Amino acid sequence: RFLKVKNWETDVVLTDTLHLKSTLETGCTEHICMGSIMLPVRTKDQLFPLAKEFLDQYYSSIKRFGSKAHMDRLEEVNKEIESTSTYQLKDTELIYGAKHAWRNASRCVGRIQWSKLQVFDARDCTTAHGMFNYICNHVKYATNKGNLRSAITIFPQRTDGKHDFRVWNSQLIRYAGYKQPDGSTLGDPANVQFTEICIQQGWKAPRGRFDVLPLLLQANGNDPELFQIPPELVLEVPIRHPKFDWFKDLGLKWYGLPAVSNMLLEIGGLEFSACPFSGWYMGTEIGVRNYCDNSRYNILEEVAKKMDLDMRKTSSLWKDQALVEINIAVLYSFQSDKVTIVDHHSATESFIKHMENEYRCRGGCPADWVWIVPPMSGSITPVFHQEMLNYRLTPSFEYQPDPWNTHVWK
Amino acid sequence: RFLKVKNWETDVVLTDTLHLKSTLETGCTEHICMGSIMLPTKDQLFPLAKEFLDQYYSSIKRFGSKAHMDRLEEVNKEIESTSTYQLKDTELIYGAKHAWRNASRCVGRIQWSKLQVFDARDCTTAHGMFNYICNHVKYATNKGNLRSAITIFPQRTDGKHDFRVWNSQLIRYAGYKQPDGSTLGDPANVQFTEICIQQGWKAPRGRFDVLPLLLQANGNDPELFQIPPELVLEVPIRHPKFDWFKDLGLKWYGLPAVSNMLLEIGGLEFSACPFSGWYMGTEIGVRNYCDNSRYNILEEVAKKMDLDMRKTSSLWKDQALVEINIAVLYSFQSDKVTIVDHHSATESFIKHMENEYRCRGGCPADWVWIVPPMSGSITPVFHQEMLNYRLTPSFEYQPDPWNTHVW
Ligand code: HEM
Ligand code: HEM
Ligand SMILES: Cc1cc(N)nc(C[C@H]2CNC[C@H]2NCCNCCc2cccc(F)c2)c1
Ligand SMILES: Cc1cc(N)nc(C[C@H]2CNC[C@H]2NCCNCCc2cccc(F)c2)c1
Ligand SMILES: C[C@H](O)[C@H](O)[C@H]1CNc2nc(N)[nH]c(=O)c2N1
Ligand SMILES: C[C@H](O)[C@H](O)[C@H]1CNc2nc(N)[nH]c(=O)c2N1
Ligand SMILES: [Zn+2]
Repeated sequence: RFLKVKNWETDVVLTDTLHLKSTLETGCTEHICMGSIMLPVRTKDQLFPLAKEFLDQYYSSIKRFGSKAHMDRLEEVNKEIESTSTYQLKDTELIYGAKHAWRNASRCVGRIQWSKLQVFDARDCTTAHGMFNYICNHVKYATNKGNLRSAITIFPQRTDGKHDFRVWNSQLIRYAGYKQPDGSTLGDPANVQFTEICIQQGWKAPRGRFDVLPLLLQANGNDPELFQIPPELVLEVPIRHPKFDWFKDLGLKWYGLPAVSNMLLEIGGLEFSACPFSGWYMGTEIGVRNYCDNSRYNILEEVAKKMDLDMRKTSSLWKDQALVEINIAVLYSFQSDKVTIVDHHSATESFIKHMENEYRCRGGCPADWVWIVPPMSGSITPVFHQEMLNYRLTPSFEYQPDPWNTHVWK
Repeated sequence: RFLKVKNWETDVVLTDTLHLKSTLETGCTEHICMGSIMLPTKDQLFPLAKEFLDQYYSSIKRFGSKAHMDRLEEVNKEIESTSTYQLKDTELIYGAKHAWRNASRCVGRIQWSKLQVFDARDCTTAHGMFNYICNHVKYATNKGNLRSAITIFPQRTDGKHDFRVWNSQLIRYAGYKQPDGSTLGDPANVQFTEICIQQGWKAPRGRFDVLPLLLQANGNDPELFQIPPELVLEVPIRHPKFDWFKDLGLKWYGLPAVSNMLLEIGGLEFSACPFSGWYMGTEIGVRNYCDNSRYNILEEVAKKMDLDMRKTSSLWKDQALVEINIAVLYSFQSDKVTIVDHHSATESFIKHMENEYRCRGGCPADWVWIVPPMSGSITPVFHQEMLNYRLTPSFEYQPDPWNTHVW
């Protein structure tokens, strides 16, 4: 069954056959669409089918489907599962798996880049100190002094779910949030709870507006351990504006490297609960969301005040005006310091080219419109006008509950 | 089976129960979300009629009363012999308001209960339709203090005798392809403009020509009519800060009046049912003015602001976009023509959702449509989870009648 998607700005119509490979469920029904909902131990039984599907895909991509090496590997994986209850991926299969999880990520606008991903195999890691070393090396490699490179570090897979490797941070680099007795927050309000956990575990908090959080790292189901990323490894960009000299005096900065560390990577039925990955920012992530969300740094008031915009009525669009200038400054700052960044026009335009290419050569590109359309200037980016089909392919990155909720303390 | 909806900015969680009353299908499956797709008999009528009548009588808090039953019999008597039935004035007004209440793509529904309904079911001709329409346009315009209205023509019978307004809105601007290869006026209306030419319209060939009405009664051939110019309130577009902005020659009409949809009440089909409210500013400044396939003015506007257009990363498009939208709001405000900005409209919609969850158990809403096309995340609806489902009574799209109608 073929499904059509239309771009309403160009009249380009595309045909999706890839959705027929989708197994996992969307949350939607014939009777209800959950498209705007944020979040809508395996048996040996279910594991070999999942292994088989994955390996069939892998061997098909390398043009060896049904070859002797394909049949033998299926055989070897079967036996390993029966004998040991799990299995180990080859290096080739891990790299392939990790790239495909990225390629399959519906909510990622940056996927044109999917095949250029540096994979760090951390499956020989045994301790939190070992994790910290792996992570520092990833941070250094990915940073590359501002010429950002995409990377993922993959720690050992789940076994019985009692011995998980977890990075407790949501991102490798994030700023502390501090809830004051007067109810105000200092620093990043999104990180209050995790900051509290870090302090509880013995972190001495500087209590500033931009304190880089420590890593809290869980190896082998053990209680997690604190580590401070070497600050010389943390590339930051102070934010200034090309025409507005007063912008610098707001005291804003951001870190160059976006590195998600709380997701779970599924490949051939196996579960890698610690698999931090990083790319580079789209400007709006910092300038719209991090700075301007009401529940985040919330700087709109202060910026419009300094711009002397009319703030007595929403209809002056003082908010929209400030929002643009803040985003201009973010991009100008990164560019000036030669730290890789992409504006939302360029990033969305390249996504459309990617998407079309994926249709022509793969039969589809699952894409989540709610997430792909940037959070400012939506309809002047070409994605707004693009019909998209959202469905779930494996390999995949999934959310997982925060470990402080599930972890059994020793 | 009962569903939670969360607002990620306020941590407010609402529980949706209304969705269990939904009948019609979304286009989604357990395998595939189609949330971003624009368009995804006697035995038949009576369930639909009963279902509707049941909700109507429950709403006037007289459910299971004899008057409720009495109505249920009489409808059933009528379907059995005429193969259709007629709505009472009360049922019609209620159905219309509820089709608005149920429109999951409308941010403006806080207003749903203040809708003036004009019953035009006694209309028989296109001239009749024209008169009803001019009266709607004038009542709704109200010299700039816009009021919500709907005019309802007779219902489908055998579907060979449909009433249709061929225009997509009562008021739109014409579109002309030129020898140049460029487009003059509204590119969205090129085809429809040609259809007007084809039937005798004399076109001024300007950027801003108000289209004529093309009205079909009783499934007869449609006829041309010019809305009296003095009934079409238009706003010239100027900037509170940029004196040069007037030289772009921009204007828009005050009355958004959707005229191509189909109103479904109790299984009955009202193929002509033009309705109108007032604009949210972004509809004009962002979509009408800035869509590449529309008036597409960003290039000119940026040139006049003397912004650096050498690279996307100066955000020159975004800068100009704010300005254009500031100009639309200022112009409507200075002329006292009702308009709402996207901050105010989305704030009011959040308050409306909260009301609907509280007093009705839910509110169907299409995030893709509800979130404005600029500054998405600085409006509160961006952070609001919404459940999308199809309730009846309902407004639906229907195929353009020229593809359908036989001459
Ligand atoms: C190369 C530059 C990249 C850019 C510009 C980019 C861009 C983005 C953006 C803007 C989002 C939405 C995030 C948000 O609004 O919270 C996103 C989500 C996502 N990206 Fe990418 N990305 C890049 C690289 C990568 C890499 C290397 C991976 C993994 C290998 C990845 C996987 C994902 C996933 C799984 C999501 C969804 C996250 C969630 O649901 O919270 N991206 N990306
Ligand atoms: C009173 C002020 C109103 C406001 C501010 C408003 C706002 C809007 C907006 C912004 C949209 C998105 C349209 C687009 O982006 O093309 C929309 C769609 C819609 N509105 Fe409302 N509206 C109002 C009155 C009404 C009334 C009176 C009705 C019906 C009686 C109505 C029914 C609808 C329907 C059915 C849609 C979906 C149209 C489509 O799918 O193309 N609106 N509205
Ligand atoms: C690898 C990469 C590159 C890039 N440019 N951008 C990214 C997303 C990161 C960075 N900027 C935002 C952050 N987003 C990742 C985490 N998102 C929270 C999702 C969430 C929240 C609550 C409930 C849910 F069900 C889901 C990753
Ligand atoms: C009543 C009212 C008030 C208001 N503010 N705004 C409105 C929507 C109107 C006006 N501004 C745009 C227009 N929207 C109605 C037409 N929308 C096109 C939808 C469409 C297109 C193509 C294929 C599809 F399947 C669907 C109505
Ligand atoms: C409720 C809504 O689904 C939620 O706020 C989503 C909307 N779109 C998004 N898109 C991106 N890229 N990132 C986000 O955090 C969100 N939030
Ligand atoms: C492809 C996508 O569904 C399409 O561009 C939609 C997106 N959201 C929209 N939202 C509104 N309010 N109006 C529109 O016309 C659209 N277009
Ligand atoms: Zn859906």
